[PDB]
Amino acid sequence: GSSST
Amino acid sequence: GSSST
Amino acid sequence: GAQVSSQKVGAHESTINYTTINYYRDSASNAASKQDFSQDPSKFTEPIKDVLIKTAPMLN
Amino acid sequence: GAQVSSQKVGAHESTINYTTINYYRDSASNAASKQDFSQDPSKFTEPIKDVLIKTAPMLN
Amino acid sequence: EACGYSDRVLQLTLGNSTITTQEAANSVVAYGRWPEYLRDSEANPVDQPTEPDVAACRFYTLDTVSWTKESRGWWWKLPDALRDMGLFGQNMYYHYLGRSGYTVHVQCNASKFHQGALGVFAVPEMCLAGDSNTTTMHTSYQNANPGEKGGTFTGTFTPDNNQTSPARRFCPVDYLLGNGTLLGNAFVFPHQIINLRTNNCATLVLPYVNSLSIDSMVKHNNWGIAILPLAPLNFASESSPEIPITLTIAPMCCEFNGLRNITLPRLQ
Amino acid sequence: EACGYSDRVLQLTLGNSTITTQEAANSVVAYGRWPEYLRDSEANPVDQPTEPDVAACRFYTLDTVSWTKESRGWWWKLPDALRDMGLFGQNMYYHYLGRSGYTVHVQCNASKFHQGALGVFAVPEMCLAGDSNTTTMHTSYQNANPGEKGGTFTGTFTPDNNQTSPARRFCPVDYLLGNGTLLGNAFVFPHQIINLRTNNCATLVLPYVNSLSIDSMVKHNNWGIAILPLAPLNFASESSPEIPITLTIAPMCCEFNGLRNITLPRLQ
Amino acid sequence: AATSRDALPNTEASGPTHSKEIPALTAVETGATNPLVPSDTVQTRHVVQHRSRSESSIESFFARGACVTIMTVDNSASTTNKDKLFAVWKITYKDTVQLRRKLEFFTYSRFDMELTFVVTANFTETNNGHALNQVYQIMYIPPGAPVPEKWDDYTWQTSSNPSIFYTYGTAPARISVPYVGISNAYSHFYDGFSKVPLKDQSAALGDSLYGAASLNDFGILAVRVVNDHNPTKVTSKIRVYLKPKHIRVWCPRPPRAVAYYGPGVDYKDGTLTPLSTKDLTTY
Ligand SMILES: CCCCCCCCCCCCC/C=C\[C@H](O)[C@H](N)CO
Ligand SMILES: *C(=O)CCCCCCCCCCCCC
Ligand SMILES: *C(=O)CCCCCCCCCCCCC
Repeated sequence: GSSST
Repeated sequence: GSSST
Repeated sequence: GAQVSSQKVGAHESTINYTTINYYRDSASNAASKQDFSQDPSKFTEPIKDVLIKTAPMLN
Repeated sequence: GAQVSSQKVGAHESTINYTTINYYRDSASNAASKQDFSQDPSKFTEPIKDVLIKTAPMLN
Repeated sequence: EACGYSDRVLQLTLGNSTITTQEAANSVVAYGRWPEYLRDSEANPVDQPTEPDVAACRFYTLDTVSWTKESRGWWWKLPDALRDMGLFGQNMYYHYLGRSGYTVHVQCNASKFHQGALGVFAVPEMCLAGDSNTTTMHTSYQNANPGEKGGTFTGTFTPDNNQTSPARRFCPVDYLLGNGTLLGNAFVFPHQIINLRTNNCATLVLPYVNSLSIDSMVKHNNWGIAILPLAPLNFASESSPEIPITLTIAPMCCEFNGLRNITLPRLQ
Repeated sequence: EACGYSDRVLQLTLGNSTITTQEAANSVVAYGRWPEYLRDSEANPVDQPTEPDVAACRFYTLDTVSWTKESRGWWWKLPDALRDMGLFGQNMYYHYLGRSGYTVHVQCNASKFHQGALGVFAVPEMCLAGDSNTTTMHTSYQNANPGEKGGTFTGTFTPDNNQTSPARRFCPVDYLLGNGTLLGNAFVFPHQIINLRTNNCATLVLPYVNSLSIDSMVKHNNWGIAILPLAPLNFASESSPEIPITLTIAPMCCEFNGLRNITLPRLQ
Repeated sequence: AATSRDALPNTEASGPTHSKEIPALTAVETGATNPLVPSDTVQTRHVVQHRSRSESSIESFFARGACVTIMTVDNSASTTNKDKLFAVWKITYKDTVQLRRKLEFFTYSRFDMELTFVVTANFTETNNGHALNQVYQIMYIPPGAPVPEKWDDYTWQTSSNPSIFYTYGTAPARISVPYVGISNAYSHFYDGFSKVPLKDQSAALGDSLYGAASLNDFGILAVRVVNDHNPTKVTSKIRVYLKPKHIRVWCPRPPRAVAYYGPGVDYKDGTLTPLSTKDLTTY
């Protein structure tokens, strides 16, 4: 879905 | 939606 | 319908991924996944009826 | 498979973000993240066997 | 230490050999990496390695050279300088592959009335420039590899003009570090300085460095040792002072792969 | 074994070397003792030993000799026969002390129509008799130590009569085992027989045997290999048959003490 | 965990001093650089440091495309003493100087290669006769694959070699290449030879170039105009731009101080004086 760094 | 391999 | 898979990362700068969406109804239109399998060579390298034990005499 | 990271905002008009999606299987095709690390210079600036204390005599 | 221990006084022991010094300026470990054997996760040739341990990882002393007012500098290559050193050299020429780290100990004492300073540099891949301006990359194997005598630097580039029978040797100009870069910057390489008022030796511990885990020691040199007078020798008012410089070097954690008959190189 | 395993078919692997055989008569381990490194409780020189492991503990093949109707026998000494064999020989001459065990594999094939039998004996301290009847114990170092060529037995004692310049060599008479004892009793030493109808090789695994834990390999030989025709070579009705005999020997568990400069012996 | 864009350390305020602590005295013989900061030798104020080293990270230092070669091709009628011109180039960063100098601050490197191709064409002769839009084929020929001898021979089929068919006047072409070295890193310097000269061998037979390792390190690019020829002549140039992405570097070196003179570290007489006159006591 989504990775958030 | 999404498949993840 | 998005497909998310991991890249095998070679030179480096967690798992890096990439996304794929099929745009067409016909599977023939799809790109190649390159997610392929391997198999043992045996059907070509050991096609003999009686299993070979390599430490044993091949002829007995 | 979207990757969301923050920008270091320089001139201004909360955290502003940007999105990245990898389109290819090979990590070599990817853009550079620029999310890089720093390290201490020591292996080049203090390569000595006995740790240097700067207030102390370097030779003792 | 209150029990006498000093940065200036060291003892090094490898195999059946010991070095003592009473005037060191600490010692250097190149890039902070101590020598190691090749790890399984980085291994490449699959045959059982040969590890000669104390038979080869011991201090070998090379031929002593002489430092004078006219000295421009000296150079050596590793493993080349050790190719004829006891069982290290034997193990080297019997195998296709070899890797090794080193303790390099440069020795030069004088007196409180002498002055001068040697920059001692260990350079990974110390490629040196040739003598020709009609051809590039043409220094012969024989001239590239002096063995223990090493070579020297010069203050002047002087091109080989015999085109019939070219010298095929290096022409390493000192302020260009023999490679077209400025000597004042050689301090980014692991180094020590023998400044005669301060210390009488330099000690460099070198890891095996290469773009491979193991390689041909006979085809390829991993490290270069360059010694240059940063401040010239001087003593009292003598016009012609001289003091000796001695190199003692020990292989460390060396291992060899690909055993066969011994290599007999064309060295002259 | 019901999966084919046989007493006659063996594979031996030491270092980068493998021997196969399809006609063995089992193999022998001398005095039931397999080779071992020197244990701390039996140790004597205190310096760190050199243990070359695969670099020296591998199969070396000596020069092939020829068996004929007139052959009286051949002999070799260990470690002498291996003194010029790769890194084993190097390690041997660089150190004062050395100890080693061995796998000895004697090779000799023929055909179902040939006949003959070689007794292959490994003798601890195989002292051989000299050629003189005016002097005793006078065989020179050079003649005592043939290196890989070995020596031979004779059916006749023939005394050296040149007193001006004595031959100073052995005169080893076959039925006296070259040492004044009867050959028929040599079977109390560890042995095998190559009887051509039965087998085409002999394999002897020898421990280091000595009255010391370690000794001078250059001054002293621990084992002697004696090969004698117990039943002579014969084939069809040929007057002059010949078949080759090859020795391949591997050092096992060898270690060396007392490293210095290399020994350069007077061998001629 | 410290990142390239993190701010550098704050200056801490510091006052007068009178002690046995001697930061200022040191000994460069040891091989170390004295790690001093202004508060070690002067009085300082507190400053909150905002500056970062973001633009000098190895990646940011190299994150630019650099021209490494110019290839010339034409689209002319092949005639008995001269054929239609196709170009062949041995891949390297050493034909130009700027990227070479930057890479050579280091001994070894690893990176993914981004190649961008800028293509330009022109008429060479006066006739008012025209040409139609050209398509170019850029074929990568890895060491071992057959090199083209003619603009139209069988090798341009490319069943296995990667090729780019570039259309004139469209966006500059671009492909990526993984780290393809046969070693664990690319060697910017190789102090050695590819052959050992043996004594039992002739000198000629044991000879090789100093500092060269694999003869054809990376192979060739072969470029051609795919179009048949026009009555009028058109010449084209393919400018190749190399950017090292995802890069790592080891063992720093002093930069090239005198002009490059070939693929090795050699230098030419007459080029060895980089420094200019300046008096010791003149600002
Ligand atoms: C259709 C276009 C395909 C282009 C394919 C190019 C593949 C070859 C990549 C070459 C890698 C060159 C790396 C640079 C040089 C080396 O670092 C040094 N000279 C030492 O190894
Ligand atoms: C599964 O695909 C659900 C998510 C949809 C994500 C956005 C799709 C991007 C545009 C695809 C257009 C359709 C192509 C025929
Ligand atoms: C993770 O990526 C799940 C969300 C998908 C978001 C839309 C993707 C946008 C189009 C990408 C096409 C695929 C590229 C090969």
